[PDB]
Amino acid sequence: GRMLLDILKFLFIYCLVLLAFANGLNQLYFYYETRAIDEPNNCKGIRCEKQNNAFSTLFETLQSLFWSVFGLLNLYVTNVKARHEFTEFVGATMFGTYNVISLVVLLNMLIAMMNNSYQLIADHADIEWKFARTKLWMSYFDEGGTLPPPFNI
Amino acid sequence: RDRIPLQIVRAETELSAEEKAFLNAVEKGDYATVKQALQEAEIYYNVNINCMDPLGRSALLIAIENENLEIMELLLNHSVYVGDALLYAIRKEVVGAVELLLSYRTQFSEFTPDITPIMLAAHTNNYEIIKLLVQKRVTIPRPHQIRCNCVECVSSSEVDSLRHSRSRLNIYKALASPSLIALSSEDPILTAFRLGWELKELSKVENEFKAEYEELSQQCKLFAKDLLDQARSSRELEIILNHRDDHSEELDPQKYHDLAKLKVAIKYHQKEFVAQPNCQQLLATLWYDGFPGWRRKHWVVKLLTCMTIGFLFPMLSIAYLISPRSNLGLFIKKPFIKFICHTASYLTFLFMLLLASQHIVRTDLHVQGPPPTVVEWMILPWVLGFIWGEIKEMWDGGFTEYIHDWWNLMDFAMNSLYLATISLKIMAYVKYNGSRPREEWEMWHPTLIAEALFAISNILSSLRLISLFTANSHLGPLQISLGRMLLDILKFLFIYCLVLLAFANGLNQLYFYYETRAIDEPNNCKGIRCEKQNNAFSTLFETLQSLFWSVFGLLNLYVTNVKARHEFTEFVGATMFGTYNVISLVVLLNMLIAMMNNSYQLIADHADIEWKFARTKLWMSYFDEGGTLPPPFNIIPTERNADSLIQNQHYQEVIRNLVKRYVAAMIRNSKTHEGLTEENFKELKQDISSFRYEVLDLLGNR
Amino acid sequence: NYEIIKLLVQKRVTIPRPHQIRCNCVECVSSSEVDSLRHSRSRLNIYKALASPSLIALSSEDPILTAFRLGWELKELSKVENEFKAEYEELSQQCKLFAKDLLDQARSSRELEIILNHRDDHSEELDPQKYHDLAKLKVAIKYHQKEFVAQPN
Amino acid sequence: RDRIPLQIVRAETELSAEEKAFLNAVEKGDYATVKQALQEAEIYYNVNINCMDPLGRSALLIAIENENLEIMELLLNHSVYVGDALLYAIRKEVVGAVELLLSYRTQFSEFTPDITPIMLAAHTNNYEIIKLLVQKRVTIPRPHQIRCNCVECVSSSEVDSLRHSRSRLNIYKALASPSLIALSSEDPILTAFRLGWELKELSKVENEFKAEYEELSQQCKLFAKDLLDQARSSRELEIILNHRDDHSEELDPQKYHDLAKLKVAIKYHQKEFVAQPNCQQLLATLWYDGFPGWRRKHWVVKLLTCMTIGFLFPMLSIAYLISPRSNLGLFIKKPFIKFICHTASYLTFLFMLLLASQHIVRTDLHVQGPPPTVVEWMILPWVLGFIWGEIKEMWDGGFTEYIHDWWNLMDFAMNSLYLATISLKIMAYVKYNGSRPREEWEMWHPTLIAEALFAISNILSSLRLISLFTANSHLGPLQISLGRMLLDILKFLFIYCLVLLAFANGLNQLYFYYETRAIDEPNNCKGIRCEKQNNAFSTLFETLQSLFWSVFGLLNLYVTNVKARHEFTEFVGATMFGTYNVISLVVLLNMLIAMMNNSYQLIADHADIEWKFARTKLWMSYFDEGGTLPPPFNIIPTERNADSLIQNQHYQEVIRNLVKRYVAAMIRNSKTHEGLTEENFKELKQDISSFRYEVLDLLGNR
Amino acid sequence: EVIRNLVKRYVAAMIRNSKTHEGLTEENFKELKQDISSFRYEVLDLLGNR
Ligand SMILES: Cn1c(=O)n(CCCO)c(=O)c2c1nc(OC1CC(C)(C)N(O)C(C)(C)C1)n2Cc1ccc(Cl)cc1
Ligand SMILES: Cn1c(=O)n(CCCO)c(=O)c2c1nc(OC1CC(C)(C)N(O)C(C)(C)C1)n2Cc1ccc(Cl)cc1
Ligand SMILES: Cn1c(=O)n(CCCO)c(=O)c2c1nc(OC1CC(C)(C)N(O)C(C)(C)C1)n2Cc1ccc(Cl)cc1
Ligand SMILES: CC(C)CCC[C@@H](C)[C@H]1CC[C@H]2[C@@H]3CC=C4C[C@@H](OC(=O)CCC(=O)O)CC[C@]4(C)[C@H]3CC[C@]12C
Ligand SMILES: CC(C)CCC[C@@H](C)[C@H]1CC[C@H]2[C@@H]3CC=C4C[C@@H](OC(=O)CCC(=O)O)CC[C@]4(C)[C@H]3CC[C@]12C
Ligand SMILES: [Ca+2]
Ligand SMILES: [Ca+2]
Repeated sequence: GRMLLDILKFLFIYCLVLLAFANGLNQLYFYYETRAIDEPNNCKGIRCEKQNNAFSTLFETLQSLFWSVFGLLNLYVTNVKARHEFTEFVGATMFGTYNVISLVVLLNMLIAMMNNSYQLIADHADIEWKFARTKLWMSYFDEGGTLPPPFNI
Repeated sequence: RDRIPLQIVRAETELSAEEKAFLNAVEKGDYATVKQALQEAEIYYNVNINCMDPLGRSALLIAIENENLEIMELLLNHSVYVGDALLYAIRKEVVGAVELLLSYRTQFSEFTPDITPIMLAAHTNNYEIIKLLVQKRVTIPRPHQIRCNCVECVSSSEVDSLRHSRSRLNIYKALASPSLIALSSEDPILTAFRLGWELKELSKVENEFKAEYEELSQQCKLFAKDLLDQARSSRELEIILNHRDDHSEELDPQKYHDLAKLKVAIKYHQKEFVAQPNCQQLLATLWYDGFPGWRRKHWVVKLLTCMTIGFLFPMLSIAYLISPRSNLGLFIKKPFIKFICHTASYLTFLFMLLLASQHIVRTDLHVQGPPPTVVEWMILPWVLGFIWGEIKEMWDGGFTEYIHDWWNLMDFAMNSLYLATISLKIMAYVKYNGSRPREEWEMWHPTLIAEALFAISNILSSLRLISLFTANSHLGPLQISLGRMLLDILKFLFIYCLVLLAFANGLNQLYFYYETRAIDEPNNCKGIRCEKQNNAFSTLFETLQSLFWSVFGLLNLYVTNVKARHEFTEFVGATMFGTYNVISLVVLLNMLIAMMNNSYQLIADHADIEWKFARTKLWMSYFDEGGTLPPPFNIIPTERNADSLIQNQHYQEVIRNLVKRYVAAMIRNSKTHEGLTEENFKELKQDISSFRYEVLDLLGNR
Repeated sequence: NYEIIKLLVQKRVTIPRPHQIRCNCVECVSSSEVDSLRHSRSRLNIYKALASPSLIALSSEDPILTAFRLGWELKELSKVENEFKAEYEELSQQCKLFAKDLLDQARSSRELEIILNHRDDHSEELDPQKYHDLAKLKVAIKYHQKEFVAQPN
Repeated sequence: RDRIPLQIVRAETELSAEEKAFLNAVEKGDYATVKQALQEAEIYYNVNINCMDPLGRSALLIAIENENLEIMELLLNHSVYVGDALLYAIRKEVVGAVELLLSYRTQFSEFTPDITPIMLAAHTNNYEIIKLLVQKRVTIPRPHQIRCNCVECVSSSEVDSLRHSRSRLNIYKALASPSLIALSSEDPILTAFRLGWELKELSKVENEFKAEYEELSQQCKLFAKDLLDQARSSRELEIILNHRDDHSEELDPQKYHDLAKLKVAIKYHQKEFVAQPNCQQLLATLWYDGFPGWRRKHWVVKLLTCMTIGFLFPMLSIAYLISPRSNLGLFIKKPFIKFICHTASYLTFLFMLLLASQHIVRTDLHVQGPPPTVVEWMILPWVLGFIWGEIKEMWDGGFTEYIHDWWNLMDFAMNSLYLATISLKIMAYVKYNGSRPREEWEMWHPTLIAEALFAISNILSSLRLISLFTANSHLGPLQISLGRMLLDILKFLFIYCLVLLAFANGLNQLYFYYETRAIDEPNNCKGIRCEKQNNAFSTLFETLQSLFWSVFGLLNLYVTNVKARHEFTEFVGATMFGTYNVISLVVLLNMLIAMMNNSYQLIADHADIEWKFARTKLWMSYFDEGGTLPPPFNIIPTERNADSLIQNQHYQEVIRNLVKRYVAAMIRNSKTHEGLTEENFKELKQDISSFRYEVLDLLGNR
Repeated sequence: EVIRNLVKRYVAAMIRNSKTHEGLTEENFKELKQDISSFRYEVLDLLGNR
């Protein structure tokens, strides 16, 4: 729980990166949005068996970039029906650049910072835990909440 | 053959037994015995007063070694050979012995031939001894510039490179001595700034002795920081930081005009000097000019204040034009208020970038040369201000310094892409006059290119916001540390680049025979971006992309199969792909993690000073009154030596007090810092021995 | 130095009382106007004297309570006065150590019971539903005296 | 109210001015002044000889403080109050003062009431002072057992828990003193073994003071190791390591019967003692009995030699059965030779496991009750030997000690699975007497269960080989360190298990409404192991598997959709899955990496000593005569007081010399180990002051 | 009463803990040297047959 405060700071930089690339990808792909009736099985989005419309809207784009962190977004979502070769390559390069920044650079930077921060936290773990356990114990010394929730009403 | 006989291989001349006892008396402190032996040496001529043990230490060196001044005079009175005794006395740091040797008037030495009494005294950093020598009109050779091709510099390195390098380092060790700088430097702070900067550059040219020069440079930086630590009042700090070394060159208006010495420290990269708490405290007062109690305010009132100022940025900008001298027109000039207004004027620009794709008009997807939309028109004035502001710096700051900042590279690319989008949009508007279905557009249609260029600029514009993390106490230190880790990562990418090319060449060499046509692929799609990936290694360009995507696991294994089903070829190609995965994902990826962890540990101990230096540069960029208006509004159209002489007199008085306090503190800090050594124990023992012999001498008839 | 401090205290000496951290009085504002550097250094010098374990042991009616409050006040000061945060954090740590070291000198369970159950003249009304004892231990928890609470005894 | 008035809150009784000067004379070393003041106080009664300085130090304590023995006798001769002076003299460690106080023989004290002169002397670990007190018939209280419920232990704990805990720790600090053990222990090595082991157990029960007891235990382990370091010949080392503390055991002919003290050290976990280089060197000589020059041989001849003996294991085992006394029948008894034969006999078993699936007989996949094949028949004797060997440890080693070793848990599971396979195979052979297509077999067909159980045993059998890495110098240290990291990882899996259950419950609670039938799924396949994954969160059991597989990225995103296409439900379920991925893969996974990196750094400190201890246990298991035959061949069917007294006499003589050498070394190591303190500077200053005053008594003129 | 005893024990321990600091400085060497010099001068001042 002491390592979570440091992790939260790093999540500020990643959010800026996610928004920067989400805006760029949506700005490029929103022209080619298709309708659900025109998709196989009538399913629209990235939660379909055949993912589509990954970057059609900003809300959808943010989810697509989130899921690519875990490798659940297929590469073929960067293609459009009209097969505009230059547009598809540019969109795939934005997606590729985002993957490098988030998974090769930012992910490892968080690991390095976590390792350094855990070393400092580890030398005060005993005193910190004992203080926490003392608060836990003292909350049961009082005779106010003796009855558990089932019987306290 | 079963025993190793040991003998003296390089034998020196042996010392007589009479001399052995004579030297033992000097070590014991036996003044009476030494005096008599000297008396005998004047008549008998049996013992050699100038006798030296193979170690080279004569009686004079032994007398200096024990700090026994009374005996040393005894030997000096007897005309003993001096030679290099002054250097030994200076090294021992015995003020009494140095004065005696100064008042007095193929051998082996412990010092190189280039060492002089003044240079060695500066190496020891002894204020008292350095003052004694400087009072006797001493000088030190001036080292030539680092990149010098004169006859002396070239010839000296030709005759003896080893001696030439050592002589130069000895001179710089003396010049970098804090005691010498405090004593002989007219402006010790400026001297430490320039000397430390020069040493850092020398540590790069002199690859072999980089560590030595880097320690001297660090020593100069510490001295300037420690001098500033001795300031005792705000008036003293103001005098030091606002001092201008020269006044002849005219100072152009529109600039801050103050903190001249602080700006010099920033130019020389004096991070410790800039990060000094008293210097930082003064800067915060100027930065928060309109908020006397900013630090005392709750984090909620601070946030509420920021939003109110930001939403009012359009109104404050208008006031600065309509009535610059009015009460409202002066708020924008406060550095922190101006910073919020610029940030607000940039957040509005980024918000409109989102609105570019949030609004869609049906039937407008097919206009080949569409004119600017509503959002584009509002964005246009912002872009012109951004381009105008960047050119305003190229003609003002200079080409050289601009490119050094990495954030300026992103500003140049962002503005170039925005200019290309506008020109491309104009060509499409003129070349086409109707609407055609987008499916029939060519690959390089101008409208398609403009849309791609515009989208790339949007990513760069959003990423620019990260530079604002420097202003925050929580995010700034982390953001600065992250940028320091990127240079180490860039070196690692060199090894991975060669690995990627090596395997890309091998895989393409194996698979290019089996390239197929798009007409023969399902859905008529060729490449790895299709639903059914194919032709992964058909061409070198495609192969490089396939290996890049496999780093993230987005390349399926079945791409290693060919239609003809050549079993041996497919297995070899899959083994190349497998070997590449092992090298890049199991070995190289983990090596980068290990290297990053080690490098972050070192960076973490200097994060505070590095961030404060970065934030100081951010603050100072808003002190000037040049770029007050944010981008949206920045395009709308007898004898005067008395002041300089007095300003210099006050600076000299403050410098005099700072040196006095610093010298006392350093003399104080030595007596309570380090423990004893054998030299102290030997000296204490000799004191008792000398006292014992002298007391025993007062006796009767023997 | 305990011996020297006793000599001076016996001669009717006094120390200036520092104003609260968030003070807007004429003296605090005016002094910070004429000389901010001297004002900051003067305040730190006073707190260095007040945080001295020897002075607290000699002149404090309740040294344990004084160390609790003084150390807590210094921790808050290290936030407002961020330029000299390290100096104030070291003083706060020094106060925490003194209270813990005083508790280390207890030689019997009766002595420990007396110290930990002491009420600083509360009077007032105590809730029967609450826990009556360990008044000083609860004060230590309130001031975040983790080393004091984690003491083995 | 703007000033804090400082006053003495707890004021003590003031000391008169006459007493203040009297104490100053003692500190100065002024013997003459002290003598007059004491003599004057015998008549005038103006000064108090026992003047209690508020600090509690009287003149006697000041005299002891400066080690001024002559003055000490001056005050003692005057009948000054002694009180607790002996403890102060003992703490100062001044032998002269201690003898003086011993010879003649509520106030504030610096010592708790339980401290006695002998206990405090042992705390200081001063051999000379401890000998003086022990010679005067002193005793120390015996601490009760760790878990004692007697009236005294319970009453003391309730009466004063704080004092009871402190008293017990003080006693153990005295008993753990190396000087006291060397002086008063009949068998110092055995005493250090038991005392250190007892302290380690106490550090767990008394968890509040765990660090204190762990340091005492480490101190006992070091003392035994340091005693062994003083051995100067192989004969001395042999006597120490082969000493039997007690007799009448009658031993066991199957047992090794030698290295009795080494076995005791292993039992008490004396890793440093076992890892001593001289102890290790002796063990290697026994381990390599048949190879006098094993270390001098090239790594190729070693490897070539190992294969030769390994391939010859079948006939070496036969020779030991036919002619045990023959030349060839004695080779198998050498520990290293026996280890290779057992390893070879196990590698053969693993090779046959591979052959189980390498031979496939067409038309034999449908026999319901098939009999054992060729490979199975050969494997059978190996399995019976393995089961027989493990049961042989039940009756020999005992139930309790077997379960301690984690490798025995894998041996038990492996043998149980093999037994279940044999019984299941027998039932199928008897129940079914024909052939039937395997497609119609039921889910729980006995033949199918036997095949699964057999395959699981094969994995466990192969993993057993990892335990052989301990014998290698390169792999053993790493394998041991890896096993030490598994206990820290197991704690982490507790937090992940809670997270997995929390999200599994939430996801199943949301998706169980939309469960579909296998008939309605494509290919009639239901679950996440189908080509088109479905019903991922239909049941709790399925949900747990789905979340497990998503850790490796094997669960597709489309499993979050339901047939009815309830948009809000699908988004909520996908957000639960997304939140779980963040917590487990971005947060918890990295936290484990950080924890592992920190724990591995500490483990690497003791890798060598830990591996050597593990390898010693491996070697000793082959010294015995019991399990000589590998599993394949292991199933085929007066008065000694005089000899024990001499063995004890030799041990005592060696122990006497080891203590003498150890005591001198420790007395030697102190005079060069630690630097000077303030007490040394004060002592030196007082010496000069005393000399100055004494000399000044004889004033020739004034 | 308890506070009084705790302070007495604490003060003694801190005064004790400094004398065993295990360190020396130049100011101690200077003081020790000066003691011998002062003693030497005082003894020498009482000269005999001049
Ligand atoms: C960001 N990025 C990307 O988006 N794609 C997908 C494009 C659309 O499919 C790529 O293929 C792509 C790419 N960075 C690429 O190389 C970089 C990769 C990283 C890890 C940053 N290091 O280490 C260096 C050494 C700088 C090489 N490559 C592969 C590539 C290289 C040359 C050529 Cl000519 C073609 C492809
Ligand atoms: C590079 N490489 C590869 O390309 N393939 C794909 C071939 C085409 O499908 C493989 O299967 C393949 C492979 N390295 C393999 O083992 C290595 C893996 C690493 C991580 C380098 N360590 O740890 C060692 C211990 C050296 C084993 N194996 C598996 C394998 C092993 C034996 C046999 Cl007989 C067959 C396969
Ligand atoms: C848990 N989680 C998730 O389940 N999904 C899938 C939903 C169903 O598809 C998401 O898309 C999703 C998500 N956390 C998201 O951002 C998080 C990412 C992390 C690194 C955890 N940091 O630190 C914070 C600051 C908490 C933001 N995003 C992306 C997103 C963002 C905004 C919007 Cl409006 C829409 C999506
Ligand atoms: C509307 C879309 C385009 C997103 C806009 C971006 C904002 C969500 C964030 C991203 C980074 C933020 C900035 C990050 C850092 C700072 C420095 C911060 O500095 C201070 O004045 C506080 C210093 C301190 O308290 O130590 C003020 C807010 C600001 C400009 C933040 C303002 C809000 C920003 C621009
Ligand atoms: C699944 C099976 C069929 C394949 C694996 C078996 C062998 C390829 C390897 C795996 C581990 C090896 C063992 C690992 C460690 C050792 C200890 C090693 O010890 C020594 O005698 C050398 C000590 C040193 O030189 O320091 C001797 C070989 C041996 C038994 C090795 C023998 C060969 C083994 C069994
Ligand atoms: Ca710029
Ligand atoms: Ca076993």
